[PDB]
Amino acid sequence: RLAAHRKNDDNSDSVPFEFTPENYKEIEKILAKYPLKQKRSAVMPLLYLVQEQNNNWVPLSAMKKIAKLLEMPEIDVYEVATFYT
Amino acid sequence: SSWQKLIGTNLRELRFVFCQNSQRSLGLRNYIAKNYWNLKNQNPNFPLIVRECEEADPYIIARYQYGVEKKAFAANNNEAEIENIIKTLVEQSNKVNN
Amino acid sequence: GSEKLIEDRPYLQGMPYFDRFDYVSMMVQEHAYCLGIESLLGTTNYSATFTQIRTMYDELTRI
Amino acid sequence: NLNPYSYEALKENHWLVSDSSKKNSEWTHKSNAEQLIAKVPIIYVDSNIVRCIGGTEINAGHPQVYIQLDTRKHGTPQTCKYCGLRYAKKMD
Amino acid sequence: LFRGEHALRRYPTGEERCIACKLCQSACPARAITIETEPRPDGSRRTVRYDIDMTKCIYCGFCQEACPVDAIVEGPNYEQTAYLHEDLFYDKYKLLENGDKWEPQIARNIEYLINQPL
Amino acid sequence: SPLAAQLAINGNRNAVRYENQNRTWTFNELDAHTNAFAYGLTELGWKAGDKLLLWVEKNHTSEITTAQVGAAKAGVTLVPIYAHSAEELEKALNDTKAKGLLLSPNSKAGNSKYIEVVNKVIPELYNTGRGSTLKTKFANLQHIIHTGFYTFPGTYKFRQIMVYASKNFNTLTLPNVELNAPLFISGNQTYTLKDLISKTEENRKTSKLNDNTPVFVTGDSRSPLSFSLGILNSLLHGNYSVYTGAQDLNEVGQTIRFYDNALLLVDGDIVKATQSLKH
Amino acid sequence: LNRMRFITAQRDRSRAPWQSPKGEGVFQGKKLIVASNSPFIDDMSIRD
Amino acid sequence: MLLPKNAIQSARYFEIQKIPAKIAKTANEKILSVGVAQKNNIQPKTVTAQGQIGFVQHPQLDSSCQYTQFYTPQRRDIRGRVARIYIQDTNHMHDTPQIPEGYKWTLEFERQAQYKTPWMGWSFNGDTFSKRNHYFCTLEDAISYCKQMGFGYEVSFPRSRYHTRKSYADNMLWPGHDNAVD
Amino acid sequence: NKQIEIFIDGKPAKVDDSYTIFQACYENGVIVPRFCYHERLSVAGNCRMCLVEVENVPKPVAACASQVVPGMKIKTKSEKTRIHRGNVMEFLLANHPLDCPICDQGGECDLQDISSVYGYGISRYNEYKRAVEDKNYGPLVATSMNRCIHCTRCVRFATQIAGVEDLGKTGRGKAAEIGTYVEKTFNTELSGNVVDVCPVGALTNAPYAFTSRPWELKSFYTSDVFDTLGSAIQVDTRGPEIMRVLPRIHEEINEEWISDKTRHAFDGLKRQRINSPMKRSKDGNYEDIFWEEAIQTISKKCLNTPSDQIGAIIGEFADIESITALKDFLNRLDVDNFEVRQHGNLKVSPDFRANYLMNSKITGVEDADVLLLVGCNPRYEAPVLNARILKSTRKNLKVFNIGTNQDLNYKNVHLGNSTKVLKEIADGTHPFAERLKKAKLPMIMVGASALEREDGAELYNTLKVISNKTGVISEEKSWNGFNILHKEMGRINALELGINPTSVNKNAKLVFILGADNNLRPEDIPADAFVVYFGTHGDEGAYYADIILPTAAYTEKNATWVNTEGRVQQGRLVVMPPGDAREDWQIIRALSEEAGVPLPYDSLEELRYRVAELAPHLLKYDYIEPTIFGKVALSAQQGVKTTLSPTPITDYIDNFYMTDAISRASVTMAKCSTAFNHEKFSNFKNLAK
Amino acid sequence: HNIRYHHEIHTSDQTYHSSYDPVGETTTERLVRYGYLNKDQVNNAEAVAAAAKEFQ
Ligand code: SF4
Ligand code: SF4
Ligand code: SF4
Ligand code: SF4
Ligand code: FES
Ligand SMILES: [Zn+2]
Repeated sequence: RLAAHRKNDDNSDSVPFEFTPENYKEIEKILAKYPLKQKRSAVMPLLYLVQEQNNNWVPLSAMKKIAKLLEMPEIDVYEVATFYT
Repeated sequence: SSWQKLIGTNLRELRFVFCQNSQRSLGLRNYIAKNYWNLKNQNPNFPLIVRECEEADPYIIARYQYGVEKKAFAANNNEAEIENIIKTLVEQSNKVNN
Repeated sequence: GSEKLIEDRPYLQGMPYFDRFDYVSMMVQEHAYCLGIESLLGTTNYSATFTQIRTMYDELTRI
Repeated sequence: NLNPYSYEALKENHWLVSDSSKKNSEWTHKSNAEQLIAKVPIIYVDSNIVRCIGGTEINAGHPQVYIQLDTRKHGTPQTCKYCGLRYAKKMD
Repeated sequence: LFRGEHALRRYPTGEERCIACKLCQSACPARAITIETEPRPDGSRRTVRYDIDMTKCIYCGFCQEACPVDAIVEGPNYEQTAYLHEDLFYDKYKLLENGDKWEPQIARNIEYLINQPL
Repeated sequence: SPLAAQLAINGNRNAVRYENQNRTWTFNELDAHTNAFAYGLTELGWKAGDKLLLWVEKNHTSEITTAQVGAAKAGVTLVPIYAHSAEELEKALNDTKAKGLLLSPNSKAGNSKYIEVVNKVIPELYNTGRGSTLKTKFANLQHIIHTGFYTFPGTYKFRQIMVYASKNFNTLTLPNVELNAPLFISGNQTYTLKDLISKTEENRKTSKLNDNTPVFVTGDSRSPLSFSLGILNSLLHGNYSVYTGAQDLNEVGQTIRFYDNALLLVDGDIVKATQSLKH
Repeated sequence: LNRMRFITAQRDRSRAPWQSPKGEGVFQGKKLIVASNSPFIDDMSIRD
Repeated sequence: MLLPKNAIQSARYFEIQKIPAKIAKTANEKILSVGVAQKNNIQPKTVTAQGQIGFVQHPQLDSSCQYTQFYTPQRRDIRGRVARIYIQDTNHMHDTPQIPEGYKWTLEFERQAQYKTPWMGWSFNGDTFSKRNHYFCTLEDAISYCKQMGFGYEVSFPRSRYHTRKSYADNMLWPGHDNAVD
Repeated sequence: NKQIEIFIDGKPAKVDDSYTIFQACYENGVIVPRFCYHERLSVAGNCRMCLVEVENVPKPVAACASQVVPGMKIKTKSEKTRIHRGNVMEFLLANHPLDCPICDQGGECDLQDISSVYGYGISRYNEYKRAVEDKNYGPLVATSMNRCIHCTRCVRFATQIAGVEDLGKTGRGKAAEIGTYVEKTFNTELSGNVVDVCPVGALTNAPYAFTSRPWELKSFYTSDVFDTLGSAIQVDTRGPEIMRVLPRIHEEINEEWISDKTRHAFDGLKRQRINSPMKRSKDGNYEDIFWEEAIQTISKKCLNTPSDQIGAIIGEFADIESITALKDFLNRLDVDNFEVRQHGNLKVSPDFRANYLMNSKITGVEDADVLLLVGCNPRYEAPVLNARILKSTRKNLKVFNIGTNQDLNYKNVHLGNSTKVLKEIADGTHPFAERLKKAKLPMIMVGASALEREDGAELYNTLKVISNKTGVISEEKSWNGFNILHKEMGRINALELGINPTSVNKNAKLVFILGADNNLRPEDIPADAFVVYFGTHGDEGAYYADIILPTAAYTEKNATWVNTEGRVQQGRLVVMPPGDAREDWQIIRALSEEAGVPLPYDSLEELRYRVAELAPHLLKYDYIEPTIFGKVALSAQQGVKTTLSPTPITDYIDNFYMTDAISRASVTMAKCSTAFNHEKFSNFKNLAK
Repeated sequence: HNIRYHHEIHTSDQTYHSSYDPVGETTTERLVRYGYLNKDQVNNAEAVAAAAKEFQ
């Protein structure tokens, strides 16, 4: 729906979002699919894991954490999230 | 030598306007390039400005007290001629100041 | 100085200057200006031609 | 209430110092139209997109403009870019 | 269609109809309309000064013809004789008062004119 | 390295989130900040045993944690300053003889600010030359680190002091961290790295703290207990540290509600305490 | 009766004069000590 | 007609291209005569559209100025001014204007005075000349107009945009091997 | 392969094989409508206005995205091309909000320009239009997302030109959001380029919002003085009031982008300015007096005062004319010192232009390969120079720093922040020595504030020894990478004019501030000195002077500035100075005449002749004269002291929005400092880059 | 719904230019003026034929 992050406190930056160790361990195999020079190609698996482990709701804090892991812009992460339904 | 040493006490500024690619300024350019270090060392507090233009007329200006201008043409002047001009301009201060 | 006055203004900006040129006949001058503009534009006022209002206004101005 | 030229005030009124008494604008703009329009209340609209023309018919007011009533924050009204009327969401 | 006294119209709520589009100033054939506009305290696009030099204003109604929000109008007021050439230089407040005095007949004329193509 | 457990474990798990600064710092981020601060201190000639007098005011919680990490990594002594008067600051500096003095410039020192009170104590900073070492009356005072936005005469910025060393062209070598090195001097008590680790472990055993248990430390971060329950435990066990410097109790409660079971290091006049998890 | 205010406002649009001191005041050396009157507040100078 | 056919003499008269050298005629000019000599020796001898360094030629009040039309009994200051000649291209706000700019070199004389008459706060210029800048097809034409009007020239050459390799294939360039890069 | 042959509307044309179809059209003077492709931005098929009908081709091809094929025939004037362009324009105009009367793009909108020229003529989509709310990005970028055509211009410019990563395409379908995902401001020292990059009224200059239309603005091309580069700009004005400023295409200075200060600090002269000379009483009262009385009092005081007790401080707003005028006024009075301050003095002799200016110039950054910065913060100092440095760093550049950790958009290695690293490099036992030796093109850049430190001459000697030893000025390759980042055009002109900054008077009974209002302490001037301030806006010098002589601003005088790369800029006198302010050269000449030593200066031509007698290189406008004595000027010397203190090296700028008198007197700059200072303030290094 | 033909495709903008050399200009004179025949190389049959062929 809204292409811009709605002013909801439930998806605010204060939401605590930390990946599980199993999700952290699962990231080892996903990153090996794409070259180390392009780790942003794992953004789709990262978003899938986030949606799986966050009650089918991707927090903005989770997106920020993914961007920190992926070494890619947070704007790019948000755009990739919104581009897909 | 002694005239180079007395420059700090004779005048207030020494300006060398020349042309980088001119034969008339070739002698002045060579004289400025070769002996720049000696005057810069012996008189470290003396303003010694150097400027170059594509078609400048070579002028060595001695500026004495009260802003007294002593521009002298050095176009097609040999290194000995440049040294003589420097000695003369560094010696006219007493006449110019008084 | 109507010449320079029109020349220093846009095409529509100099429109009423034609009325002041021919004070008694302000419609004929305006019609001439419109026809000249159309000729410069290479077209013709289809609606004005079909409505015959140009002819009626020219006849009224002449009268 | 908040002092003008504050950071919060600049963020709120689009980097402008809003005048509450409206006399400052009534002198600067030489018309009390600011306060006269401020006398209007806030209107709740069901649709997330509204068509505002400042009047009743086409060319009877201002050109039609489409305003998005559904924003990131619920209940945030928007004043018309063509008229002084402001419209807000019906519920949120 | 009588192009009478120049006046500033407004929306029925009384808010200024002028949207500071500069169309009137770019359309005054003699540049007789002068506008000085800055963002309003509320943020509206309104002018701080709106002047019409009747000494240089032809009362042509071109500003009304090209008005974008039906702000500049030509009210039926024709008895605008002025004993002072300085007083003849109408301004924003004067135009607003003139529109306030003759808004009703102006409203009827506007409705009839809009109904012509409607 | 004692602080490299969570760093060598994952390197991507979050270490501390400065709620007062809305900034989240990972373990790698904290390690890099500590390395940059230590390199800046060592390159500035701050050898072992140099004393750093802390005059910042709570709100620079992330700055406090970074400075503590940089001091611990290099091995210098840190003494917090609780000066509320010009005479108090002068006495503290004279007794401490600190090599450096870090102050929040905008922090209020009674009627004046911290920087104003320091300048009243030290007039030589006004006459300090550009790119020149200051010549003050104090015997051992050599560095002034301001946390303000402007550049104060006779002082340097915390950002300008730290230098982020590279992997290839770096030349400054960081001395190895030793456990016995004193790192905290609070309340006239000298705290070593071993003492801090023991205090952290004993408090975790005494407050029923697990490996995955966030600690939300609000208000004052100058307390050694707050340091133990904040960045020290995270460097030990990887717990999520939430810095809430100058944060209201209601806001801290809302933030804890955003969490599930967090130990709330509640701010007070006394050293920061701890409470039960969750609400 | 108030053309002076309008003239001052028009001039202040692009030629607003500098508010110099008027009367007696402190002097820190040759610099007359007077406080600025900018409505905006520098938050970076007063923040924690 | 911005660039005339320089391969033939019909591009412009060589007299129009030449720049008059300043000769000391005032007391101050006689005082700093060596400066005038330097300004004459170092300045470009010819004025062309293909020039690179901006150059100023002082007002030549001589027989060439016979075609001046602004030396009125009540106005004796216009035919002594120096205007600036530059290529005024299109603004950066829009890239495809309705009336494209950059096809005629604009010569503009600086505004003498601009003040607000307080009767209505209305802008007014003390010098009715220089109200609008003029446009010339060729730099030689502008120089001839300035000399005929006896007005000094401050000619500045325009700085255009360099030709750049444009291709959508650059949007997907291959970075390279990771191990080779490291 | 070398010269392909195409037919544009039946006209044979020899073009390059790698150029695009739009490139060939623009080269052949064929104007092709476009809305997304920018020649300095990434090539994309976002717009379809470049879709052109080519002979023997099935569908229209985006000319900006399509290259020239040998033998291709482009019928741009064909009815098929006209129909395709009309269809594209009609599709584009489907959702454009009817906001032309209420949008700043009116009169200069490429949308309306294409609609009137390449459009259909009428609209036929009779349905309610989609709407999206605008964003809030600060007082520099005015957001109108309703007219945002999602042209990706903002995203491309931010990612590729500015280097900041905050713009992207959010959503899909007909509701894609042309803006940031989260609510924040765009503070990247190039916010004025965002408005100039939006093809529609989506991004506009908020300070200039609703100011006027292009139909009422008079634009004059000049050069800036706010930044050391002096990038060319065009100032648009309406009557006595200056409206705004826009960047000018200058590939040799700053391409087509300018900093926010150059964009927004022009308003500082509209308030808090000095319009009349005022006498400051012993009680501090400022009383306006006739310029004759002030000039006579100043001349009488100068005549009575001794020649050894007169000093001055040169202002940043000093041109070559004013500098030469002050120098001559002092020299005629037997004075030989042009400096009154002893703290914060640039330790560079005005002897050599090679050592007094950056020998690598602006294009050197792309030309040089390994760049070593020392005490330079290119982001705050010069957004254009920083952007060029980042563009070079993207391709084949290595960047090292020996100062504080800055937050440049590109990655720059940090060797250190104190003089220890510099000393190690000078000794030659440093890892960076091998990298400098291996560099094909080396360059060293040091800030003027860093060079003005107490160990200023010592640091200069160390840097010169390093450059001679490393090869920054290498005659074998004829490459001179030694560069200096000046911070005052007035100081640069003083260096070029032969006025020694080191000649500082210890005690002076006369203090003249020629527009100087920064880096001034109340104790640096003795209290028993007659003080005058020849300035425009009164912040510090107005308080510190017994007399105030109003002067002309940079736009109020035809001034000569020296861009530190070596460029002569003739900044035109756009508008008259306010009140009764007299020209600085005029004031100096009048004072000299009243002081019994009149200068032979009656006109600007005579002043220029005198300057040519002084310095011939200043007479060639818009030119960088080569220096054939570069290595001699930068030759290593034995016995020169280079002892360096161990204190850290810093960058002078703290708030980019407030650095000068006009900047502090600019309400737009005040709002910029109020909003973006706390947002962009951080004492921790950003490893994320 | 017919917005394709709002703008006129045909306009009365056809222009024609007719150029004629001097009526009294001789064929040899025309060749000399055009440069095909040298000014001095006149009254020679071969040269005149060559110049005429070149002009044609
Ligand atoms: S056309 Fe109407 S709305 Fe636009 S500026 Fe003129 S009076 Fe105002
Ligand atoms: S009625 Fe005509 S002349 Fe008068 S202000 Fe309007 S457009 Fe101008
Ligand atoms: S960008 Fe603004 S001016 Fe341009 S077409 Fe859209 S609404 Fe009209
Ligand atoms: S906001 Fe403007 S610049 Fe950005 S994508 Fe939309 S049209 Fe392009
Ligand atoms: S502008 Fe040419 S393809 Fe988009
Ligand atoms: Zn409306």
